[PDB]
Amino acid sequence: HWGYGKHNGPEHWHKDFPIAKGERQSPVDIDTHTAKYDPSLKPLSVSYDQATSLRILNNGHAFNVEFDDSQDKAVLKGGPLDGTYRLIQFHFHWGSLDGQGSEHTVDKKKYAAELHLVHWNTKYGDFGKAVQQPDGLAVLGIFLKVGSAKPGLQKVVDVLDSIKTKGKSADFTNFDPRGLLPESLDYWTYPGSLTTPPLLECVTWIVLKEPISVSSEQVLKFRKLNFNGEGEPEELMVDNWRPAQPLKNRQIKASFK
Ligand SMILES: [Zn+2]
Repeated sequence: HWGYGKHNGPEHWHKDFPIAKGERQSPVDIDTHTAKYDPSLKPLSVSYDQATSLRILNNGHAFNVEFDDSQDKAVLKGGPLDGTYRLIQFHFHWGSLDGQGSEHTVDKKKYAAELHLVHWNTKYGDFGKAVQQPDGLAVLGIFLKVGSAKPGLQKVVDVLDSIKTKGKSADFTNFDPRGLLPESLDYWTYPGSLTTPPLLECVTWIVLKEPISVSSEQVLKFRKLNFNGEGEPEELMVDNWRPAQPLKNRQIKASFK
């Protein structure tokens, strides 16, 4: 019964998931004055031309746009990564107000929302085995600010009414996730965790420096989603973000000077 409410939010998660107080928890604050350029990094390779989206699902915590991950169709490689990571889903975290909603922060700045493109390392055969490994996942994180509309997000926004409540899903084929990326692929990277229970420490984070802009109308439609199931009291799906966690014995590396 974890969530983001008044009595089950992030500060309670440790009771059922003790790794919430672990050594490699996410998100973190990205201090641009201490992150160091790493010349050993590569450019990222984002290969989404063959991506096959399937479905969108309201899981009661966010919504996931799900992909066919049974072949190397949409993969992330390069950067800090060894091997090939397949896109399984993306989702967002967002606020009730434009001044909060992101999970990572940059010099303590909160963005309006954050996009997570979740990928798993093909050497481990399936997602569920990957999350048991320190290098099982690679999550591409992208900040959202409110400004101009993002055209490539509109198809997502216009299906949200069909998945208002927990447990609803809808067909979601032929969505191109390239329409969610900013121009630059400059990034910060560090080792961390899933940001929801079970909070497993299996993630290579790759957080893009350049945010994307979404419109106030787009964000407002996200804020009409519900945490609750149909026929239950309405609880708006807002403020579904975990705050920054202690960096501990980690370094954040930058791909750019
Ligand atoms: Zn996430």
